[PDB]
Amino acid sequence: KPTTFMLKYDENGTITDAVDCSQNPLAELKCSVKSFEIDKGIYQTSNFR
Amino acid sequence: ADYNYKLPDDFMGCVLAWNTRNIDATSTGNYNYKYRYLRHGKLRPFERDISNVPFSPDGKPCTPPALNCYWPLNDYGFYTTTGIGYQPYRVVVLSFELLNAPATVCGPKLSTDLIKNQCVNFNFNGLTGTGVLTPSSKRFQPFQQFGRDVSDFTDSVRDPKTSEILDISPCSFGGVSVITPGTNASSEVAVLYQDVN
Amino acid sequence: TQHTSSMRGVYYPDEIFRSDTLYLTQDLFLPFYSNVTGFHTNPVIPFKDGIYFAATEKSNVVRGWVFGSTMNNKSQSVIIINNSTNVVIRACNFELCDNPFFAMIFDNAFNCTFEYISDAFKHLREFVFKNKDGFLYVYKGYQPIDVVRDLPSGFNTLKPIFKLPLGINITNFRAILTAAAAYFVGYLKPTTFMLKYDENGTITDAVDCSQNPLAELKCSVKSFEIDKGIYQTSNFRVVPSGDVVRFPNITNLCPFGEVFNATKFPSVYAWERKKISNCVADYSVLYNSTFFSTFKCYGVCATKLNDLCFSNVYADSFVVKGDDVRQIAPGQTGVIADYNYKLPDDFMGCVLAWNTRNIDATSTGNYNYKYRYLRHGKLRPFERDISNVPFSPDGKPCTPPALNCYWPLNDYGFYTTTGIGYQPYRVVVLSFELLNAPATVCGPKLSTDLIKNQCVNFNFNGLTGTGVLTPSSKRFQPFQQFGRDVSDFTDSVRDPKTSEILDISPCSFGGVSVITPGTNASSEVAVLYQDVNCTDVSTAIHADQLTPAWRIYSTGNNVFQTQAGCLIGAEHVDTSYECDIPIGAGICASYHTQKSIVAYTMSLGADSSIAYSNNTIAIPTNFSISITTEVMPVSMAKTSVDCNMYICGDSTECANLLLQYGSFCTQLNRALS
Amino acid sequence: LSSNFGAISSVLNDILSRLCKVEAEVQIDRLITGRLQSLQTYVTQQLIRAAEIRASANLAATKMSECVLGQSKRVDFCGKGYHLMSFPQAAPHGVVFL
Amino acid sequence: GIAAEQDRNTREVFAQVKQMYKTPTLKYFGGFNFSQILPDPLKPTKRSFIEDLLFNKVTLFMKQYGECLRDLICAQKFNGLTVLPPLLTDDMIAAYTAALVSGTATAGWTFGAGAALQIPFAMQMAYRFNGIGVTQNVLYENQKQIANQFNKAISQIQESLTTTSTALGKLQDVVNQNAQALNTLVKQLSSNFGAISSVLNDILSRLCKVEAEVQIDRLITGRLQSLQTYVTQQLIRAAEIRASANLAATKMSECVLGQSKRVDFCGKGYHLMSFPQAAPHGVVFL
Amino acid sequence: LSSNFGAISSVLNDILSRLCKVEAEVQIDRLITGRLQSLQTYVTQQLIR
Ligand SMILES: C=CC1=C(C)/C(=C/c2[nH]c(/C=C3N=C(/C=C4\NC(=O)C(C)=C4C=C)C(C)=C\3CCC(=O)O)c(CCC(=O)O)c2C)NC1=O
Ligand SMILES: CCCCC/C=C\C/C=C\CCCCCCCC(=O)O
Ligand SMILES: CCCCC/C=C\C/C=C\CCCCCCCC(=O)O
Ligand SMILES: *[C@@H]1O[C@H](CO)[C@@H](O)[C@H](O)[C@H]1NC(C)=O
Ligand SMILES: *[C@@H]1O[C@H](CO)[C@@H](O)[C@H](O)[C@H]1NC(C)=O
Ligand SMILES: *[C@@H]1O[C@H](CO)[C@@H](O)[C@H](O)[C@H]1NC(C)=O
Ligand SMILES: *[C@@H]1O[C@H](CO)[C@@H](O)[C@H](O)[C@H]1NC(C)=O
Ligand SMILES: *[C@@H]1O[C@H](CO)[C@@H](O)[C@H](O)[C@H]1NC(C)=O
Ligand SMILES: *[C@@H]1O[C@H](CO)[C@@H](O)[C@H](O)[C@H]1NC(C)=O
Ligand SMILES: *[C@@H]1O[C@H](CO)[C@@H](O)[C@H](O)[C@H]1NC(C)=O
Ligand SMILES: *[C@@H]1O[C@H](CO)[C@@H](O)[C@H](O)[C@H]1NC(C)=O
Ligand SMILES: *[C@@H]1O[C@H](CO)[C@@H](O)[C@H](O)[C@H]1NC(C)=O
Ligand SMILES: *[C@@H]1O[C@H](CO)[C@@H](O)[C@H](O)[C@H]1NC(C)=O
Ligand SMILES: *[C@@H]1O[C@H](CO)[C@@H](O)[C@H](O)[C@H]1NC(C)=O
Ligand SMILES: *[C@@H]1O[C@H](CO)[C@@H](O)[C@H](O)[C@H]1NC(C)=O
Ligand SMILES: *[C@@H]1O[C@H](CO)[C@@H](O)[C@H](O)[C@H]1NC(C)=O
Ligand SMILES: *[C@@H]1O[C@H](CO)[C@@H](O)[C@H](O)[C@H]1NC(C)=O
Ligand SMILES: *[C@@H]1O[C@H](CO)[C@@H](O)[C@H](O)[C@H]1NC(C)=O
Repeated sequence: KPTTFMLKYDENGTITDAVDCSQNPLAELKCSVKSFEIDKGIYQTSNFR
Repeated sequence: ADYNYKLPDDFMGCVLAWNTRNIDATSTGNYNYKYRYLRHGKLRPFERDISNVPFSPDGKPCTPPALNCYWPLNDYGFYTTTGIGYQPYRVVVLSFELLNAPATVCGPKLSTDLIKNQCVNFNFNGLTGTGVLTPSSKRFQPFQQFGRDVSDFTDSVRDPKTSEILDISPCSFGGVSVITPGTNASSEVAVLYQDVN
Repeated sequence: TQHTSSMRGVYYPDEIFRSDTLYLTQDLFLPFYSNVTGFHTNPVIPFKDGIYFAATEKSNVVRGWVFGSTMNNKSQSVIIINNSTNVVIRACNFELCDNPFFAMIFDNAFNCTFEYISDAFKHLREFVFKNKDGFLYVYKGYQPIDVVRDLPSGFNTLKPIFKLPLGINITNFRAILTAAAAYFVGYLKPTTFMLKYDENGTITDAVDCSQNPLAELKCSVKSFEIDKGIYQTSNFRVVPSGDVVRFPNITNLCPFGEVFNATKFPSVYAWERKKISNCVADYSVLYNSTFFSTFKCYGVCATKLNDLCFSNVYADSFVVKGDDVRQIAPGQTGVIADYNYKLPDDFMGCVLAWNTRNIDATSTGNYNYKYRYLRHGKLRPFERDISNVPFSPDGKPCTPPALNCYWPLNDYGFYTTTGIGYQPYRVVVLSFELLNAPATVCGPKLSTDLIKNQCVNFNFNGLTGTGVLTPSSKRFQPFQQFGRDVSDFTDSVRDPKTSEILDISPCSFGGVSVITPGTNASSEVAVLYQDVNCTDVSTAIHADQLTPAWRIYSTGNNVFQTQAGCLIGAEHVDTSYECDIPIGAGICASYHTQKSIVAYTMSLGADSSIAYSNNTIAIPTNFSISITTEVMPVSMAKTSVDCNMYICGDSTECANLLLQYGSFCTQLNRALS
Repeated sequence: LSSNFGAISSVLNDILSRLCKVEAEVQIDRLITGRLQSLQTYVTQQLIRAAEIRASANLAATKMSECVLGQSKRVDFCGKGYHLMSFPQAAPHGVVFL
Repeated sequence: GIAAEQDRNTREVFAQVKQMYKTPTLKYFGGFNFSQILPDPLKPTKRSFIEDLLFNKVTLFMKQYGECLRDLICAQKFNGLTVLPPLLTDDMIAAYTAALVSGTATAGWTFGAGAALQIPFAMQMAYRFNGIGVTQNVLYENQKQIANQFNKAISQIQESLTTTSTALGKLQDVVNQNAQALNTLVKQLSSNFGAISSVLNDILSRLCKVEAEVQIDRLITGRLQSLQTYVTQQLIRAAEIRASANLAATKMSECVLGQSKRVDFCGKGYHLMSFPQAAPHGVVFL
Repeated sequence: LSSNFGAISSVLNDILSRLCKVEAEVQIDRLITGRLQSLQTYVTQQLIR
């Protein structure tokens, strides 16, 4: 299906991890800030669709 | 383009032309088609001039067979045995408007029954979009088909089959927040929805 | 027989439903409080880009119109008529009688083009007629007035009823009457208006932005009710006076028959260049003789070649075959574009080509034309190579008849009985510069005498604009024509007929401020001009071109010279008050009393005097307890935005195009959070 | 949001309904840049207004510290006269000192 | 909004007093010579001597259509950029400062909080000495010395102002910054921003309509960005000026209208008095 | 510096390598305006900080 993904490359150019940006709100947050690490708090994500 | 037929700069239409030598050209010549080559100015777009007054380089009228007084029309002479630059062509120019007015010439696309109170993809007279359709209390003049709000978004439509007015609303609404501890602490989150009870 | 159009003649501009909005537009409108001409109980009234026609009657005397150009047999005309129980629209060649009456109005009709019949059928009937792009637009409205002897005041919106595809040269018109009534005629002008819609979609009130400073302010802030104060406003006033066209005086027709009707052209590898100078490029004279299969211009619209003058005109001539004409273009590859003739990437000029099979082709075969198909590199733009050294794939010279040694030129073989891709074509390439150098090849435009010290529209060798022409003290080199400012705005030009230097300046200068109380309080305003004396406002604002209601606000008795400008429309007093509307430089204004706007010098405070002494002291004997309030802001509203809903909405195509600008919204979210 | 920024219209649906891909993308990018510029202008004005509000709130905090929780000898810091006391009251988005 | 804030700044700094006290006829109070910071009737101008020097230290619009027809101001005005006059004339600000100095010299500190009360100047100076930690007699057995030192320090201030130097440098910085910003707007008008030229007239004189809106829209967006950048820089500079004006207002309320115990708020040392003088777009405290 | 701002690529080299003089100028102008806007936004935020 047409889907947006965020992919991680290691030191040898090999894809080791990914985030599916439409699975749950936490992954939407991860794709929005472009990181695999989210700090503690409350974040405004995109509106309900 | 100067003396016979002009198009506007902003045209919105289609030009079609095809070769018609087997019909409009005869062996001995066909002199029934004419064009104007003398005029005191240029034409405006979509303007016609069918007069045949004799022409003078100054504005004063004159008798035809005298000096400096010409006939402004000139003959295409079409023969069967000439090059393709001198062969006759038939031209049809089609002019129309799009997505602004009531429309009576449509494409071969098939229709579907209405759906109320649900986010759907709609195609109203060629106007595509995605939203929720609801009955309206707005009153449309007979020369109006669409309606716009303060931000020029098409919000009202008249049904082309059963002529009723409908509002279109977006189907995304309300703000969402995610409450989390650190990612290294846990992967569990809480979701807060404003604007819902 | 002269009356006023008191805020009438407004129509629906579109077919889009709008409710509870202010919509500001610009079109052909009848100006508010403008002149209309009344006709009471019929000549050929001239037509000028639309009219407003109003009919007041009680026995239905006006029954239609005739539109056309000459009112003669020799042009097409349209009649719109209302015979009893029909409405007839007809566009034909009419032998129009001198007196058309009983709705008899023509003698004979022939060459009929348009025809329309409607279905079978104390008052004010209003129509707007406008001619545009081969369509005649007719707008209609109606009011039940009781009695009048003029055009009554009011407001009414006209609806579109007709859009007729006639294509007629309409420059005159005449009404058609039966045999007491009145009809009034007004003229439309290009004007900016603002319109107010109801909750039902009806246009109920409008603002014209050229009659008063007040309405200019109202549509300057896009509102109908204005608060109390002073506001800076725009320049919705000035129209240019006239036209000045200056061109070099050249009388020679330009050598079209020498360039196009030549006896022979060269080969494409030995193409020839000619200079064109001191001529008038009237290419209309080719409209009976020479016809071009290719004509393409680069850097300039083809419809403006008659309005320009050209600096350095050169003509290149050669002969190719039919398939190679597509290679005469700025970016191309092929044998001609690589080894024979190349155009620059930023070429400005025109390419012309025509078929020459009756001259350059023989039944035996013409072998006089050549082209180079072997070279060690590519030609530069406008470079030529007419050598005939034998070619080798390596760089060494070689003897002709040996191995791997070829002759670099090849023959075009032109027969009468071949396809059109193998038929000869004559090509002429014209190259020039525009609007930066002295010029001597102009178009056929006619000149006009100079008008100085006035805001006009000018045309100096193709350079158009609007400004004020004054003599200058500069000195130009012989190779210079124009002069530029620090903002690269053309301010100097040498007159091509009488070689003198002129200075071009804008005709708008200074600011205008409007001092007003509330719109609910009154409709009277005062106007402040900052950077002029009002000994000298008449020259500065061009007061002569304005409406009469604007000339009462430029000279008068209530003028007053302040240090911030001078003020017109307020009464000066010698009593000082603490002020509410600050004009500036110590001057303030207010709405005091017969209410009027007054202007005074503001008061610094009360006057006092304390008697200094070296041996007396003042001591308080009693006291009071006072409580004073103080209000301070602490926070404002916290807000958040979503880029995807704001920019794209619900579209997935825009949402996919927004992945490029992904870092430009996380930054905004970080700032707002 | 009803500006077209030099495109054929301000509605994305009307651009997508009658133009094909290259021309439509050329028209759409103008609207994207214009709307993103409008958002940037809004955020910049919000930042400047927040700086002014923060200065006002710092002054209100030091006023409540030095005038409600003590007696100040600074001239005209709290009232017009010789300061005796002060009382705070809450206001919408602000504070009032008596 | 910025233009209204400037007048609000000037009013909240200088319009502190509710009464306009007359300048006394005598300018000699107990040996203290006040004639260099008060207006005099013999001099044709209305301001003071030190204010005259201050207004001559900082260097700095009467153009009309007949006046200029390569001036930078007329080039600004022809392109739609204008400068508005301040609401308060410099003579009104000089009147305000003269009222403040007269109230300090005649009524002391009491006119800031309530009505003014007359007091001889030597007793006021003894009260100022008492609020520092020095006793009341130290003024009275050393009055002529203190008066002579006051007069000598005033003369030193006058000499150091009348010699050429780089004092009053930040007011000059302010006027330089404003002039530079307006000149940058005028010179930014000769960029083509991705069009074929920067002139509208020649790109209308030789192009078809549809391409002409493309080039015109490129020029329009470029010039609109230029104006937006100018307005943003003006708002930031206005915020800085407003902070400075608030500090000036509290300094005048706490140092001209009273005696301050805050260290180094008003001068270096133990504060006795302060006097305000007007400067172009600013104030000077002695 | 990797956005293309409505051009065909964000690299100046590969659009000078295969496009042609005035088309190349048309794309490079869009890239220039985008990067100037980035620098403007950075300087404005630095002034406020
Ligand atoms: C001249 C061209 C012409 C036009 C443009 C036209 C339009 C027109 N006239 C109408 C009615 C009408 N038309 C007329 C008569 C006239 N109307 C006129 O424009 C003129 C000049 C006369 C006089 C000869 C009358 C009396 C009505 C009845 C309106 C009523 O009482 O409701 C109507 C129907 C409106 C309605 O009944 O609600 C239209 C559309 N009729 C015409 O003849
Ligand atoms: C005399 C040699 C040419 C000199 C022309 C000088 C300047 C160029 C000005 C106009 C170019 C017109 C070229 C002919 C256009 C033919 C149009 C047509 O029929 O389709
Ligand atoms: C036969 C397959 C060749 C594959 C070449 C691949 C890429 C190169 C693209 C174009 C060059 C060859 C095409 C022929 C062009 C003819 C040019 C001319 O003579 O006017
Ligand atoms: C990368 O490759 C090197 C050598 O091949 C290896 O030592 C190292 O473990 C690899 N690292 C990863 C993350 O694959
Ligand atoms: C066809 O269109 C007409 C409107 O002209 C409408 O009245 C009618 O109901 C339509 N037919 C059907 C089957 O819906
Ligand atoms: C949610 O619904 C309940 C049910 O009546 C109601 O009592 C409550 O007030 C609603 N919440 C809000 C915020 O209005
Ligand atoms: C308009 O008509 C009036 C008649 O009252 C006349 O005085 C005035 O000159 C006319 N306007 C013009 C521009 O001629
Ligand atoms: C047109 O009218 C004129 C005027 O009488 C007449 O002389 C002429 O013959 C008419 N032409 C035709 C074609 O009827
Ligand atoms: C116009 O009206 C008259 C009288 O009412 C009628 O005889 C005539 O037929 C009408 N015209 C047309 C074209 O029907
Ligand atoms: C106009 O009428 C004349 C007859 O007088 C005819 O010869 C000519 O062809 C007509 N023109 C058109 C365009 O029909
Ligand atoms: C026809 O229209 C042209 C402009 O398109 C105008 O110059 C000419 O004068 C008109 N004809 C007559 C007879 O007036
Ligand atoms: C809209 O139309 C209704 C229909 O009767 C009318 O009652 C109402 O007054 C109209 N709206 C306005 C603003 O007049
Ligand atoms: C001009 O062209 C015509 C067209 O064939 C030709 O007959 C004539 O000889 C040419 N004139 C000259 C001087 O070459
Ligand atoms: C155009 O060419 C024809 C061909 O014979 C000629 O009769 C006519 O006079 C020419 N036109 C002019 C204006 O000379
Ligand atoms: C023609 O131009 C020349 C400039 O070379 C000028 O001296 C002369 O006056 C002009 N002719 C007329 C009639 O003005
Ligand atoms: C003055 O003092 C007397 C008693 O000392 C008091 O009654 C009176 O109210 C005071 N004056 C005022 C205005 O309060
Ligand atoms: C006060 O100082 C001025 C300036 O030095 C001087 O002219 C004047 O005489 C002094 N006043 C007295 C009373 O000496
Ligand atoms: C005109 O204005 C100039 C510049 O402000 C001034 O010097 C001059 O005195 C004024 N003249 C009159 C007559 O007002």
